[PDB]
Amino acid sequence: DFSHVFKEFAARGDWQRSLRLFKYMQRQIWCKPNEHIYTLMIGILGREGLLDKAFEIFDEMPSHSVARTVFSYTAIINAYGRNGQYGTSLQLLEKMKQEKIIPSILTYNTVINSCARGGHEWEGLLSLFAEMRHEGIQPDLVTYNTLLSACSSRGLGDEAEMVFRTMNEAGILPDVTTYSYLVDTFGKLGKLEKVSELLMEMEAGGTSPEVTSYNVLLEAYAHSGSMKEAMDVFRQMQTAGCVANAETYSVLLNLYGKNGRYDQVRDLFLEMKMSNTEPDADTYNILIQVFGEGGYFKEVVTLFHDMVEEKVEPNMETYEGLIYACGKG
Repeated sequence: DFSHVFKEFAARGDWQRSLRLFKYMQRQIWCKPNEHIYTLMIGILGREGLLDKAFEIFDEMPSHSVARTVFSYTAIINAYGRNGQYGTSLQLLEKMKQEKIIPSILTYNTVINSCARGGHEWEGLLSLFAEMRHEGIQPDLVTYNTLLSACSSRGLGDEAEMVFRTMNEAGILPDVTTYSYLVDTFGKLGKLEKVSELLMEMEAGGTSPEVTSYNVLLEAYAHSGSMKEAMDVFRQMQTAGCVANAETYSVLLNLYGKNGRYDQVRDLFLEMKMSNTEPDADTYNILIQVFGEGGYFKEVVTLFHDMVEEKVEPNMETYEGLIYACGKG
């Protein structure tokens, strides 16, 4: 009953009430707190930023005859890494290793994430991974995603290529997370052929490519300036069958608009209208502005008349573009 109350207080943010209840139960013989209650209190203190209170509660465990486990060390390492203290997490891991405490896969993943977030070199992450592998670590799906994101955070071109190839060459690849991380890594160094490769691996892996992943691929293709690759990514998103909003349609309009023909953009709008894509007022403002600069002052007026019935609240940009088209025509 005490653990459930502590979990409810942590989910509700009642750190003060939880600390008061813990301090009251510490003096009660019939309600002595166990290691689980201490870990819950430490987590509730760390979630609110009470590092000093959490450290005091962890230190008072030996005076209260409370057993210490790898869970407390992992929670401390995670709390240290959440503030960018990679050195503190490394020191805590070294102290746990010196204390004959066998680290787990979760602790190693948390240490790697803290080192990646704190700005540590890729050599340190590689050494930590080698030490974990030499200690018989257990790989996991979230652990694989974090290991793939590590080399991406490294920022090196070779590191990005290794992050992209770790899922492919090893034969074990996640559905969306690892593919998205590898695509984001390849985008920085430059994905000459990995842009379509990540989308193909995500699609033919056994699960349809997510709308978010296909939209990210289309945005990466548009950022590079490849109109053909963006059209291919849009066609792949449409063929995949995943529920996609008009974000890719707006991206295509911004790109077709760059071309200025805006015939592809017009098609994107018609495709959004037919496939019941989520209409966006920002996309309307963007498309209208591009169309207005091109001409179509009457088409802009018709679009405004249609949006009047569409019950879409306008904005500064939409009204400004409409009145600019009206003044120019």
